[PDB]
Amino acid sequence: SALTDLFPLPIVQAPMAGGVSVPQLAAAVCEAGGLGFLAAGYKTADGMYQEIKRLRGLTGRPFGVNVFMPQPELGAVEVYAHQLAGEAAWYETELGDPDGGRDDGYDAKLAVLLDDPVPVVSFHFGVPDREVIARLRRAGTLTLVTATTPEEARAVEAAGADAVIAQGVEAGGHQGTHRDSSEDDGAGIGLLSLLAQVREAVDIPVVAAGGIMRGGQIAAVLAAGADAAQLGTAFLATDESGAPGPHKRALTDPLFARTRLTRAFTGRPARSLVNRFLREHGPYAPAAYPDVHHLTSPLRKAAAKAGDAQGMALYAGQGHRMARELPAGRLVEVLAAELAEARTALS
Amino acid sequence: SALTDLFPLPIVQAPMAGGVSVPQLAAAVCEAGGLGFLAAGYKTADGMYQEIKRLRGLTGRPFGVNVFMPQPELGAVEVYAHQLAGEAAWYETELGDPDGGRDDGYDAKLAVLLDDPVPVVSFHFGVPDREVIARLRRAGTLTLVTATTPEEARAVEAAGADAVIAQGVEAGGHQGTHRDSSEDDGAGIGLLSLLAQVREAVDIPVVAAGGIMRGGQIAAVLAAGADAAQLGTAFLATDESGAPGPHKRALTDPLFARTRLTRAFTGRPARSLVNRFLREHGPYAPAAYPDVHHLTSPLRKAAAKAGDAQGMALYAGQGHRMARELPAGRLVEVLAAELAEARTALS
Ligand SMILES: Cc1cc2nc3c(=O)[nH]c(=O)nc-3n(C[C@H](O)[C@H](O)[C@H](O)COP(=O)(O)O)c2cc1C
Ligand SMILES: Cc1cc2nc3c(=O)[nH]c(=O)nc-3n(C[C@H](O)[C@H](O)[C@H](O)COP(=O)(O)O)c2cc1C
Repeated sequence: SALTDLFPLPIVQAPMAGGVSVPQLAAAVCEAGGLGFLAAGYKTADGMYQEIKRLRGLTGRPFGVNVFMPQPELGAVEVYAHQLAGEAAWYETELGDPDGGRDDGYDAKLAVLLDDPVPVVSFHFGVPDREVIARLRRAGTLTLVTATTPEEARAVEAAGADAVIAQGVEAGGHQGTHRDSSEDDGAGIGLLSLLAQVREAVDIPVVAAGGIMRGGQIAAVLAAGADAAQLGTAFLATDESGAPGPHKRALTDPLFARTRLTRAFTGRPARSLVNRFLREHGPYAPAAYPDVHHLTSPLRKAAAKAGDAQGMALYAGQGHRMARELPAGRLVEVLAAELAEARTALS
Repeated sequence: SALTDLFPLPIVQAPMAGGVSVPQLAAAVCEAGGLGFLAAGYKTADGMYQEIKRLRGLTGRPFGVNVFMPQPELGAVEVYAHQLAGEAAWYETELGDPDGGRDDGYDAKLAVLLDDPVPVVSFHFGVPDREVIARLRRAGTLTLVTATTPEEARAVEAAGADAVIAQGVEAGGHQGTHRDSSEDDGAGIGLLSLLAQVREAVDIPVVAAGGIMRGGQIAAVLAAGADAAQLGTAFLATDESGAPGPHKRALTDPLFARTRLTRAFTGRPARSLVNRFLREHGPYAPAAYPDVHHLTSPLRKAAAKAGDAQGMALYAGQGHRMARELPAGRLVEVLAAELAEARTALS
């Protein structure tokens, strides 16, 4: 409730890196009664700060900022790089440096978030030290962390976080596993099942994420114990979304009818529409994040520049085909109406 | 509604072959207001008939009977059989004949179901010819068919079935795919997402299946458009369930903390608790059903006889750890109370 008391509708716009969730998206969601989110992933502490300032100028409503947890360091990357030689030659460029930073400006970003507190902060790819959570709490910032299993959820709670984001296997983008291993492959838990398990494993509020595209699904997760629903793909296709045109188009394109979890683009499991890049490199992508992400960055930028969807990281949840293209503000009101209608029906 | 009008509670006990859903289980579910189910899979038309008679003597309430669709015929089986040589030697037996029937007494079973109509009949592993559905309808029998994608659901509707069972990836036992192929691997759709897609693809009632263990999850699927919820694993652990003791125990045993889809036991994707047999033969199991099932039958019977869970097909959904051991009748009333409580909360 401490979370749901911040905004009127149980709808959260998921932070989406790669220039997807720009300030204008968050603002439209915020102004419509939902919780807009900025994505600090892959940006510099300064870049993130500029968006925060920008957004404050667009809305006075509560919003969130998401940060990536630093990843532990460490021949597999060399082999994969070799297999990408053809991609480099084709897009006429060179692979990025796989040994770049792995902290993603964590320290600097926390410094910014503590020096000028924002309403909400979420973390992905792990759990912050409980000291980070305590300091943010004292600053008046609510904290959220993603969990993909009841065990990870317990870790989130034990750290003192205000709420846990239960991200099911249907979710688009990166799976928020706290540690990536070949064992996670084929072990993903369906949201409806994960939510029930998490709801019984912890006592803190739960935000449900994964495949939510309609108001009735929001009603569904609330009925199963969630305090709110977090939607990424549904907002990815809205007008304020900064996602590339080829990306927004792929979502409802019959030729991109299926999605699959893959490490091809970044070295960590992420759900993307199946395309050429995924089919050819998916089976061989090693578990090396963010090493692989650095490596393929030039390839993806080149592909995007050319408008070639077959070479881009088309992150999307299993509900992508139900995506709707319209202002984010209108999407929220539509979702709200569907929610109301579903509530009424269930009574 | 034609379906939900047959019984008071939106709860369906999934048919479970292998001696799991015996007449006493179905009866307890029926008498508690739900829809009990008998499983005709792997049985003879006569065997199925005896259970039908038995059940009628235990309850006058509506119940269902499930039948397997005949599978198309067709060196991979020879290789797998070779890899099982050690299992045969250990359990001191011989592998079964992989070239046994593939129809599973379909014709004879339909003859029985048409000569002495039952309230409900469901089909698994495909869609019956529309003539079979029409004749059963004329006999006064409602028909259900499982679908794992919006496309399969459309096929179910086009065939004239009364309702489609949307079985999500979390479901225990066999995935009801109409055709099995290596491509289905890693393509499973989370129930919450599948349900929304199916609800919008067809106009007939939808029965949601997969990972449902609590009343709140039943409320969740109803809110998302389902007319009822079908539960297998939840009833697998009840006292009336005929599942082996080692099987019921594994469900909540920490040593069997995870489930995975595998072809190891039958040649078709089925979700089972991870065990020795699965770890060793899963990666090599070919797509050959029911050939592989015939082949491993002696191995599984021997394992069950010895009470060795590591060599049994421990079918179970991702919610297995939430299984409760008590009379099926009491489980239904508990689920009903949880459902009511969830409805109230959502209002
Ligand atoms: C475009 C793409 C980018 C994403 N980027 C982030 C991110 O930067 N940080 C994060 O915590 N989650 C990210 N997510 C995951 C979302 O938080 C959420 O779990 C997911 O979008 C839920 O599924 P649908 O996408 O709602 O099915 C991303 C998802 C997609 C769709
Ligand atoms: C013990 C085991 C045996 C099953 N046998 C059958 C069967 O014979 N016919 C059928 O249509 N479905 C069968 N199912 C699948 C169920 O119809 C249902 O989809 C599944 O149980 C739903 O998941 P939970 O098991 O509810 O998570 C079986 C499932 C399990 C648990």
